[PDB]
Amino acid sequence: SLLNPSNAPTRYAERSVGPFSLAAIWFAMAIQVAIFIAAGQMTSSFQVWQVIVAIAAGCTIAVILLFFTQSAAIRWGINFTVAARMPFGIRGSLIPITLKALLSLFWFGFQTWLGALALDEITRLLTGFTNLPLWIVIFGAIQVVTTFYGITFIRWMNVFASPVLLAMGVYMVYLMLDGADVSLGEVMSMGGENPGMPFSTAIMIFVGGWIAVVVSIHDIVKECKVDPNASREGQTKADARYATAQWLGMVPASIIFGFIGAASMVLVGEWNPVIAITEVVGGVSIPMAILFQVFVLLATWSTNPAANLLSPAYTLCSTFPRVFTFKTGVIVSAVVGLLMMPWQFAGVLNTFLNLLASALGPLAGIMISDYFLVRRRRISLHDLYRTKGIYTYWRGVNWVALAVYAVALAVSFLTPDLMFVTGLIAALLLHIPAMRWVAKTFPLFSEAESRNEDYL
Ligand SMILES: O=C1NC(=O)/C(=C/c2cccc(Br)c2)N1
Ligand code: NA
Repeated sequence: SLLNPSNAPTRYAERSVGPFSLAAIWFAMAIQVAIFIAAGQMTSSFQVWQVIVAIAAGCTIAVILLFFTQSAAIRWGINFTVAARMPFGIRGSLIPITLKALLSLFWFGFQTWLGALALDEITRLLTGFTNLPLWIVIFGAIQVVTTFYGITFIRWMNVFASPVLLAMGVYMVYLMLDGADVSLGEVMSMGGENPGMPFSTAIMIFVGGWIAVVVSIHDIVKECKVDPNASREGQTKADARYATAQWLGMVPASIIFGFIGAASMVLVGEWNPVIAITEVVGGVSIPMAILFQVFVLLATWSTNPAANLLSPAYTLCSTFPRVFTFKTGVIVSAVVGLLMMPWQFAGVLNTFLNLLASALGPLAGIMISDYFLVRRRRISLHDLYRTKGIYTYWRGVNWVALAVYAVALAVSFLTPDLMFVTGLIAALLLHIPAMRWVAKTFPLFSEAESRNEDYL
């Protein structure tokens, strides 16, 4: 048995996130430093309004993906790590999942760093003392302790951060535009003086940004509110109501702040708003500086935990269920996380983001296909928590699914500027014949699937 209280399906009465609340999580989750860099650097290849469009477009494809990748977790309260067990093996899933937990972990050390930079700036603008690594750990530590309260803290922190972040940001735009003596419409076309990058690969850079979160949303959305006695058509509006809520959370948030990153770049030559606003205004008081840094901290806190730390936690406590618990998995993930020292990664994000999509594109495709197409949403919780059952395949690993991943990865390379969308679609489509083959050796359903509601 692989079950323990932390890695267990989430009972109907334990669910706490409705559609408005999930939006309140996503709005604050989209407000984060890294989108300044991406959308800023985008101004090299396109002008600001197009970048906003590449953001809105990229935000929207992510949501279309969320609608499908979230549907099993909402209905059945299960993990990401647990859910991968279906098409890949019970252990074979560890292969893509280790790929993915690493990614998740990479973002965690990056943002803890940005957070640390902020806190270190606040202090040295007071105490002149400027030690960063201590502030790194301390922040890593602070996130861990606030992550202990799982989605409960997250949900309360993001609803209050959201408007504050929203206001600090609208203010930010005012300060720039004003202090530069420029209208909104004027800045909107000042960019794009070095074309070459396809607009498709632009959209693909923002899609490739959230793909880790989108693919493994489970760990967030297994907490959303569901009515067990709906129907096919009431379940679909429910999925859609949640999917709609994520759109209204991440789009307007990442459009306003994407715009700020782009604006910074285009007005002053730097993606970092500290610099762009400081110059344009010609210095700022120590208070109003500290503010900005409180923002970065508030903006890092609203994104890092929920998006980067939750999912390796659940990966640990659910693979080694007697060794790790959620809280203990959080401690081990944040330590490993910081010991990856991701702040030394050579390059820029865009190409990395272009990497992230085409690396997990087939993974999202194989999971959507297994659950929706092959099995028709008809799953067995019982077998997901047991070493030997209908998800054990060949001695714990489903090599055919690992085969479909490779093949689909290959085909993905045949369309470099659309890598992600071909690899997903390829994996999606190939899983079907591959699974209709495996079904001749192994069963796709189980009698024990009637105990599903016992868990809930
Ligand atoms: O999965 C993710 N964890 C992160 O921290 C993260 C950052 C990010 C997301 C979208 C666009 C951009 Br630009 C950056 N993604
Ligand atoms: Na945030």
